[PDB]
Amino acid sequence: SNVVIEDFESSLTRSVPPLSQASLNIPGLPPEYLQVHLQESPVFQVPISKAVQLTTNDAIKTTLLVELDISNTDFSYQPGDAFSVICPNSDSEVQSLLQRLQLEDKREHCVLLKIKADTKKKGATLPQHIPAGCSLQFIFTWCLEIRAIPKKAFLRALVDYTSDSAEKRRLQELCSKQGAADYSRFVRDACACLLDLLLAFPSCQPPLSLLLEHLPKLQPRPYSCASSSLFHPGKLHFVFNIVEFLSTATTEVLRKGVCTGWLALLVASVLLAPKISIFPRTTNSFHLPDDPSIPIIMVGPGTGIAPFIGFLQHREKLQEQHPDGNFGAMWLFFGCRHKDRDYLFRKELRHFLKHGILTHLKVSFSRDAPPAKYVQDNIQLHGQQVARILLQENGHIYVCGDAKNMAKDVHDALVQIISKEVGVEKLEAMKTLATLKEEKRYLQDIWS
Repeated sequence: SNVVIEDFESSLTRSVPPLSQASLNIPGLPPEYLQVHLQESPVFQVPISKAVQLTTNDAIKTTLLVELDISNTDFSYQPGDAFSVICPNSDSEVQSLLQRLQLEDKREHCVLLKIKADTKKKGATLPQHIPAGCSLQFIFTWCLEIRAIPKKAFLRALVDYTSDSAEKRRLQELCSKQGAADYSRFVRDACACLLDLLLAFPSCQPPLSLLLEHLPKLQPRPYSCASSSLFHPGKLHFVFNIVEFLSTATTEVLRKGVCTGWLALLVASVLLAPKISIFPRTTNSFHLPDDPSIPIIMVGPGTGIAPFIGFLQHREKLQEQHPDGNFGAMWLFFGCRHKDRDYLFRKELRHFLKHGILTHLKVSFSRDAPPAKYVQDNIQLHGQQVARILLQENGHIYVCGDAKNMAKDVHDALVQIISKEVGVEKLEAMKTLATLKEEKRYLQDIWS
């Protein structure tokens, strides 16, 4: 059976009218500046000691808990801290890209970089994220975000290395004024990366120097500390969903995130310890109050629960040291899709409640058939207690998780709560929350 495409079908490689017949306003070509020669020749490395799948096998998103052994380091952390993980690109992706650039057989050559004597770029400097003299393999694996969506100026540069007339034309369309919609749809929304484009435009043969002028730094990914060193001394836990998304890939439907895809591969045999390189974030503010008598409210749907597991572990240990202490209330608003699939830490939370560490637990299930569906609905149902904690009892509220929408939804809920509870106008309520934030009693750790 043949792949047969009808005349009306547009795609990354094919426009339809009007764009296909349009006069193009094409951006100016970026001035090349890099000269490449291929020469033949406070970071902590910590083992992964444990990994646990927290979700059922049929959960739409797979959530993992990973334990790192920090015992042979001088690394320290407090609950709510974040740290950065240094991750590589997929070996298969790096191989495919080097193969496509006809560079696979030079993968062990050292990349020596200079500025071209004859460049028309002012202020041209060597990219700081490409270590001078490292192997091509090393640079593609560890230094370059090969997943990055090519900008219009990168597409513009690739026009000049594309020999097929229709393919060159399509790339002109994709970087032009007139091709804005097609770029947004077929490149940006589609999450297309360089390899995807080069496979889609087989006649595009760009030089390595051009890639190194456009591919950005491969950034480390931060994770939140999901444990207390009081509770698991010498260990550090973190929790993450494996990211999976639809892309331009022709032979694969879902692509995994760079860091979470790698972590999942690393821990397969632990689920000869695998090791990863991490480093602390110098500033961290998402912390328990110094005064343990102060009541707190934690709002952490899905994996946003992560730092709060660390807060609760910390308080368990603090309480063990000092029974009879004046310890403030601890409220958790947790949300997930299905009680029977992704109710993270269900047993541990039960433990915290049983022992009087967690004062109140309010869990919402957004996809179970019927009741509060999201954390914001449950917060509203307990508005009186929430208002009193924040406004009469000097309390703090913490909101963590991947959605910025979640953060806005929680915010708007609190606005409604303060208006109704104190009986002030929506505007005074909004300014109260802003003053709460200014005083560091309303804290956010938002992940996207």
